[PDB]
Amino acid sequence: MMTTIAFLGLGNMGAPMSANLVGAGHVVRGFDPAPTAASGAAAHGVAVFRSAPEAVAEADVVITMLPTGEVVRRCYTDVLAAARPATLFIDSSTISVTDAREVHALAESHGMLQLDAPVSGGVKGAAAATLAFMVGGDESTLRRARPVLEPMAGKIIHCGAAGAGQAAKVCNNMVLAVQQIAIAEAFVLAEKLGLSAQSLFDVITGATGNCWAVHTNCPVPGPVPTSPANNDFKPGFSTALMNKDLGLAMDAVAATGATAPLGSHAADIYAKFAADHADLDFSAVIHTLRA
Amino acid sequence: TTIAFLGLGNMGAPMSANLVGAGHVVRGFDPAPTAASGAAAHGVAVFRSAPEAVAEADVVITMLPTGEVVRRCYTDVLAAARPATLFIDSSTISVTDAREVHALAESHGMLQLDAPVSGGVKGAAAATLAFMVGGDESTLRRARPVLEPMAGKIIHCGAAGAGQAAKVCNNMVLAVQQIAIAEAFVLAEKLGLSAQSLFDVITGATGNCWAVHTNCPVPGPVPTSPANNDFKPGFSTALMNKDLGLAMDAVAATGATAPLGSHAADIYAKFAADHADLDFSAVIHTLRAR
Ligand SMILES: NC(=O)c1ccc[n+]([C@@H]2O[C@H](COP(=O)([O-])OP(=O)(O)OC[C@H]3O[C@@H](n4cnc5c(N)ncnc54)[C@H](O)[C@@H]3O)[C@@H](O)[C@H]2O)c1
Ligand SMILES: NC(=O)c1ccc[n+]([C@@H]2O[C@H](COP(=O)([O-])OP(=O)(O)OC[C@H]3O[C@@H](n4cnc5c(N)ncnc54)[C@H](O)[C@@H]3O)[C@@H](O)[C@H]2O)c1
Ligand SMILES: C[C@@H](CCC(=O)O)C(=O)O
Repeated sequence: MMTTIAFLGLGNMGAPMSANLVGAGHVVRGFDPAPTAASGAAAHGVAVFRSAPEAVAEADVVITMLPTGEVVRRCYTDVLAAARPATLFIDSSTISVTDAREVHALAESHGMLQLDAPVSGGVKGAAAATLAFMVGGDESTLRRARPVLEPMAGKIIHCGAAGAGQAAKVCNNMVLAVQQIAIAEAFVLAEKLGLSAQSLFDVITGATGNCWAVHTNCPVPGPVPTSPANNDFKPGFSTALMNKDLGLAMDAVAATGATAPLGSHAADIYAKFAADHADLDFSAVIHTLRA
Repeated sequence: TTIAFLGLGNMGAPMSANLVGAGHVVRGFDPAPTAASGAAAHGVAVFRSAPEAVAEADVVITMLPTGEVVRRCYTDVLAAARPATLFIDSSTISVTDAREVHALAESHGMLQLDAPVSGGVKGAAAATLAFMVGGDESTLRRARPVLEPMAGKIIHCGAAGAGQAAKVCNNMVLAVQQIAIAEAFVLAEKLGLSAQSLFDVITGATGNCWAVHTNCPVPGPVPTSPANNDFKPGFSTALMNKDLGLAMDAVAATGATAPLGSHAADIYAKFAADHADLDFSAVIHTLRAR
């Protein structure tokens, strides 16, 4: 065994992430207050503990993979004094840039190294060890973190100072939401103009409007058989998750005083769509555009 | 092949020169003397009226500003044309006007394509224009030898109107992507994320598109992008505003819902009132107006 890693949050992402660490030869000290999550992690080789302070107590690294910034803040407030001095904390939760910098500052005030390393790839990315880690913090701290991150990761990219990981991801996902609606709008307009879906696909994908939202995640069935449109809009990337990321994008915009017209319009659209269609893929927003 | 070329402006001139360069007999007409003179300089036999230029032609190409002008041109010249003369409209006009002129042309025993272009004056001179073609496939096959000399890319979009539909749908997406990318870069700046960091991430992730990887609206990440060169077009706000207007005509006509597309249209219409002469990526610096 190489490093002793505490993992806090063994959910849909945390469990397959923790399993890959166990496979790579690490001792993984898990905690999750949902007992079903803890059991599933235990089955794949994680040492499950009674409380989060117990898990972090004998750990060289501490990964958190949690729902929100409020949960990360409270987790940190609980566990930081329990951890040994100069333990490496890695938050791979998707939280706000304001929260990330608060919890980063908190971790350093307790004498701990701290990175924000939010991920893209979903549960499939998590299990196959192909997640993109977008890291913020010190360059030396990331260098120390790499042997832990590499067995979970397809790509590791340093974004800047603390919170830059969260900033990088939330800017990209804001763009992605806008693209996904914009592509849906185009396909529906083509439909009404008598332009075939296959033809619009071939044009856009060979021209300047090409992007992942069309080439991989095509919102009409046919042109890309692997896309969610061909499987009843089963995620994939859920509307619930995109709505959450767009909430954090709107938080970032509100915090900075920025102006993002189309990003905010996309946030308003997905917020309404999430109310009734949270369980569908975010490409399904196309359904709002048909009378 | 003898070719009538009607509209010898910024696009029509270099296109016609390329056809002369490929061994075609190009007959021309433009109501601007400077346009006609400069066309005559590179081998086009200019004529005093459009019906005159059309008379001895196997093919008739229009590169004109609007649908009203293409419609009027067609009615001025269709009687002067021989039967089975191939008409190609490379003007960018609405899908409604495109299908109207197609029907009108084929009623006179002509073969007609809509075939608008992407690539600008740069692509027109270099002969790398992307023709997106609506019409019959056998009519496109006949058109290929004429199109090849002006084109780097030729794509059959469908029946009459599909060419105009395909272009306007893609450029609507482009306008939205260009603004979305510009929002991402100023949000990143205010969050203390460098331009180069944001560029590296987005270009290797789901958000990647031409609007960032080639037309990056901040200077540095892509040295050749207009942002590094006082926002010299490139692809102007004036022309993007022109293409979005046509998208809104299409949305109005079909009764389509296109909120982001329509929002991009409003932004660029307002932006074109101040900065029509700048590249459409310059929209980044008019965001604080909203
Ligand atoms: N699933 C995806 O598609 C996806 C993709 C990218 C990013 N993310 C992000 O990853 C994060 C987690 O995602 P998930 O799908 O695993 O969420 P999840 O709800 O499945 O898992 C979160 C887990 O954290 C546990 N938890 C709560 N408080 C805790 C504490 N104090 N200590 C230890 N554990 C605690 C919960 O019981 C739960 O099991 C989220 O922030 C999400 O935005 C998810
Ligand atoms: N310039 C570009 O970057 C570009 C790129 C792609 C497509 N387009 C499209 O191509 C079309 C024309 O582009 P342009 O840049 O050459 O415009 P332009 O204004 O430079 O040229 C149009 C020419 O047509 C002439 N004209 C007007 N009425 C006429 C008639 N009845 N018969 C013959 N000629 C007539 C005008 O005098 C003018 O010289 C437009 O619809 C535009 O949207 C332009
Ligand atoms: C558009 C056509 C011709 C290209 C060219 O002439 O360079 C082709 O690519 O097949």
